[PDB]
Amino acid sequence: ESEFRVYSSANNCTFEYVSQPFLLREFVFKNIDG
Amino acid sequence: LYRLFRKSNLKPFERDISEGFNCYFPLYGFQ
Amino acid sequence: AWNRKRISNCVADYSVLYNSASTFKCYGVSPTKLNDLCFTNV
Repeated sequence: ESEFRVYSSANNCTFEYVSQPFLLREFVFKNIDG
Repeated sequence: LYRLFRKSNLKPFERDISEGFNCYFPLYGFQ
Repeated sequence: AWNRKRISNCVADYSVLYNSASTFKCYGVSPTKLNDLCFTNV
């Protein structure tokens, strides 16, 4: 089978969001003012 | 006398002393 | 239990609050201006 099985341990975890940000892949990531 | 809730806003130097279920119409504590 | 539901990144609708029951007790916020509120965490 296929499963992610990563070390989530999402204890006291409050932010959840669902989308389709999949598919050469260029990306830029920044954390600005929250 | 008390600062109860007012649905309207006030203007400078305005003196107005004249819907939250049943709490809009009433209007200190001396202890 | 108490103080378990975390509210954020959500539409914090108050219609479900002031138009419910016939259940409010809003102290710390403006009762008829609740829909104009925004907080860091609820």
